Amino acid sequence: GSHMSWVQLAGSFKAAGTSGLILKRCSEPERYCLARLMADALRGCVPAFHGVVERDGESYLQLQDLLDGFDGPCVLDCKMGVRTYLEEELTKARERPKLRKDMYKKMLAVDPEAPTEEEHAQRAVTKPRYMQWREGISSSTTLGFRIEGIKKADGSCSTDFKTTRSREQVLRVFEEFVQGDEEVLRRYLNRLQQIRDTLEVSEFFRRHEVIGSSLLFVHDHCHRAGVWLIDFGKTTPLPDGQILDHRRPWEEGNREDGYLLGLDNLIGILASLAER
Ligand SMILES: Nc1ncnc2c1ncn2[C@@H]1O[C@H](COP(=O)(O)OP(=O)(O)OP(=O)(O)O)[C@@H](O)[C@H]1O
Ligand SMILES: O=P(O)(O)O[C@@H]1[C@H](O)[C@@H](O)[C@@H](OP(=O)(O)O)[C@H](OP(=O)(O)O)[C@H]1O
Ligand SMILES: [Mn+2]
Repeated sequence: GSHMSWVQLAGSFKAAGTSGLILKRCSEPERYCLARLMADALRGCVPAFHGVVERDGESYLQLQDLLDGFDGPCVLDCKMGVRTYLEEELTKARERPKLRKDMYKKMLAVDPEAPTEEEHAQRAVTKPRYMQWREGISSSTTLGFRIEGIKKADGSCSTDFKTTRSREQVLRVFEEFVQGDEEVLRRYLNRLQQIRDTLEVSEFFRRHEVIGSSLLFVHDHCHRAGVWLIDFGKTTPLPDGQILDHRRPWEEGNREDGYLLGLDNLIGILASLAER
């Protein structure tokens, strides 16, 4: 039905006036991206963007609610890329680090030996360091994506995936998510194949570094299934008509995100699951 229904039953999102719409807090990178995307090959692969509206003296993107077509939708959010932070974050952590004490606590929680003697003494870490560690204990570094969360229309949710890393561990999460619905799985794979084809010819995609974006998988008990790209908050245009291949390894300076390495691996896992 609607994402705000799930928010209620379960805060960067707000109920929209119009049926089948949702409001997301406006950010300049994301607004720029969605405007370009409505004119791009990737138009059909992203939520419809209708413009910006003011609500309580605040800027919101008016988006298609992707859950609107579904009867009690199941949702899985997959963070795409081998890298999950911008290169400019490495620069700022070198010249002027913002010691994040929150990121220290989670890291200790998951691995006590993970922080350095100095990080322990600071009780704090830089964002890039926290983000790189998260990439290595999840599937991000090796497969180029990670499962972030599953939501169900009752209000039910799990984000308990920070150590889901192996190909088989990831397959077992998708196995449990689709619950033996062969039609949903087939529809997911058909949609991902058609998304890969669109990305490989997209003018937007070859000209932009896509960091921190997700693939949202949505299905219901009527076997309806959809996948969309979301979250263009960290998607930045390359300078002077430079382009990325989105498969080759990331080395500081080359701005590569491994986005299609992730999608290739994600398609392979779903095709493997379909043959079980
Ligand atoms: N257009 C949409 N329609 C329906 N649900 C959506 C839509 N966009 C986002 N969502 C829901 O909101 C969640 C968060 O989306 P998104 O990543 O864009 O926001 P964010 O505030 O940047 O979050 P994060 O910091 O986790 O990346 C999605 O995983 C999904 O459950
Ligand atoms: O999921 P987590 O392990 O909790 O980490 C969070 C997650 O990677 C994203 O939500 C990041 O936002 P993004 O950099 O805009 O994508 C958060 O970044 P901050 O807003 O905290 O700086 C980070 O905290
Ligand atoms: Mn985000």
